[PDB]
Amino acid sequence: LKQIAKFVVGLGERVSPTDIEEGMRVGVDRSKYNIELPLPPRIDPSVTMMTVE
Amino acid sequence: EKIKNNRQLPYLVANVVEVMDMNEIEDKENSESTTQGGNVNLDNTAVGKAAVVKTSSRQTVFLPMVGLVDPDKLKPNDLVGVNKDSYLILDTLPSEFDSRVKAME
Repeated sequence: LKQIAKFVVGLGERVSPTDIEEGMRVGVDRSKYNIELPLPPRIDPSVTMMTVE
Repeated sequence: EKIKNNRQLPYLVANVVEVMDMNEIEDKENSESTTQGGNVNLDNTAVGKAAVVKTSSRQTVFLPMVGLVDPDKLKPNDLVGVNKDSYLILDTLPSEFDSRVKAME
């Protein structure tokens, strides 16, 4: 987690092991952490995202 | 059958600060590795094969471990799972390293 606390999570039902990549940003459920949806990696574009013409 | 009710995900991550390795049985005058004059030391003597784990909430708990996870596994600085609800070492997780490092392979 972004606040810093690691959890070992299971496998969602809208996802397969093939869609989950490593380093990939993922939504976890805030009710019980579990990967739900893979979400475009990198939170870093914001000064490389506003220089696309 | 009860082992399979506990094993459910998700669960907290920890590393092992120090394995104490007190002696669970060595006398009934104690119940620790330490031996000292006088019987009845009440529940001060009740520390055996024991894990002080430090969680990824950045706190430290003592507990008397689960012997599922042996203390022949545990060394200082191993990744361990710990059940979140009551801090018990649920399992050992294979040691892994930063996601950026993993990409280099």
